[PDB]
Amino acid sequence: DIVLTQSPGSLAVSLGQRATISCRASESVDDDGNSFLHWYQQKPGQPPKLLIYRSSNLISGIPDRFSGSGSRTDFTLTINPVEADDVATYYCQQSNEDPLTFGAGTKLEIKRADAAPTVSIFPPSSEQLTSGGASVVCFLNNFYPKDINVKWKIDGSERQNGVLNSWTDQDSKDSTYSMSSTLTLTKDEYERHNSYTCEATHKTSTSPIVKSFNR
Amino acid sequence: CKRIHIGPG
Amino acid sequence: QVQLKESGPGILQPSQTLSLTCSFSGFSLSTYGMGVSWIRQPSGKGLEWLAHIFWDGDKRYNPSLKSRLKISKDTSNNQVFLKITSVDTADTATYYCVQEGYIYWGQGTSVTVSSAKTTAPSVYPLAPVCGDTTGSSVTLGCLVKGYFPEPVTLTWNSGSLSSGVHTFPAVLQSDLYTLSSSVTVTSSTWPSQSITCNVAHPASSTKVDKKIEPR
Repeated sequence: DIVLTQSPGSLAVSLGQRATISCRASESVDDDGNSFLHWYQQKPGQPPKLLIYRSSNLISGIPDRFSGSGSRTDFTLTINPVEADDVATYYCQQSNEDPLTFGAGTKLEIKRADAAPTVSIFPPSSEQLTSGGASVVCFLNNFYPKDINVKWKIDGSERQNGVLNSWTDQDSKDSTYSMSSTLTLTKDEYERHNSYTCEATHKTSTSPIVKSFNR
Repeated sequence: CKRIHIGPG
Repeated sequence: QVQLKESGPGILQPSQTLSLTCSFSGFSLSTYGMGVSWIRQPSGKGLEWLAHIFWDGDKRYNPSLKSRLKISKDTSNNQVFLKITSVDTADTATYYCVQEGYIYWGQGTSVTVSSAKTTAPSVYPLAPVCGDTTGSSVTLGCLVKGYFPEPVTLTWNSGSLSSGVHTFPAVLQSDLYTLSSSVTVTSSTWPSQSITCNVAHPASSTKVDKKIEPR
């Protein structure tokens, strides 16, 4: 197989600046002359969109901000200036030899200032308790950057079993992240401790931003 | 052999 | 200009056989230089090419998948079919069919290979047990535990409230998905104005309207 390796795997860029992406092939993807490396943009929900074909050729209608260079094994894709709707994943593809391979994808994410998460905690609604299961829910919302950490502490003791974590990607209008962390215990187990608390540590602090409720 | 075509035309 | 559209079994038990059908318009598959590809995308993972058929009847198969695939055509009926045999669970993905040229892609259909049946979900409500973090706003929530299959549709106030809303993507715990949302309102809204969570899980006529009453 011809294996395509893309770097960067992730890209935080500001609007109006330059952004470069790279694809390198395990071998030449060329006849000799034209190359068979193309570039696809994939917006979440949609199919990949072909942008650039045979390394350098722009597909009709794509913005000229999109260019491709390279030959034989080393190819590069440039977006300049990045406008806010190129916040997408980019893939390269080779069609010199079957099987037809694509690379891992680079995703463009906008950069913005730090914002710390407004965490909030939810006990179990009675309803859940009546049917034998308890979920305590922590909402850590509207933060930049992505990387965050959530510790679930019960009575003060750490607890990792049964945490089910979820992120949103880039909130397009304000360029932020939100995350949902659910601890689900049994109603019986739940009824034997008084204190559920949820710890978040973000680049934006020297404290944990902690959230507690007693039963 | 042939080639899966990618791009226009 | 051209249309491509897939048709899938929806859900499959492991180790069955997946049928896929690609319906098109815009080109007969007898036209010289015609052909149709099937590319496969996992959940939030890259692209993988699976197979390709050309107008002159020659088939192309992903050689690490060549075993389990078989492409075919009903050329006087604008149909390309795919059978992927012995469905393992690491075969849940989205199937795209693409016409030659790779410009024109069909939306893609989901297949999930889960040895489980349609469970309709419990929609528990999430209110604070008394406190006000944030700026004289409160976050509320809705917990949709334990369903199959994707998706549920959730709207706060039926779309009469969408700004300030986060709908965290569905994770799966016990082979059963768990989705969650939050809404932030100013305090003058709830408890005064009432906010209700609308969950709809169509594969089962589960249509659950859970109101967030303040405790």
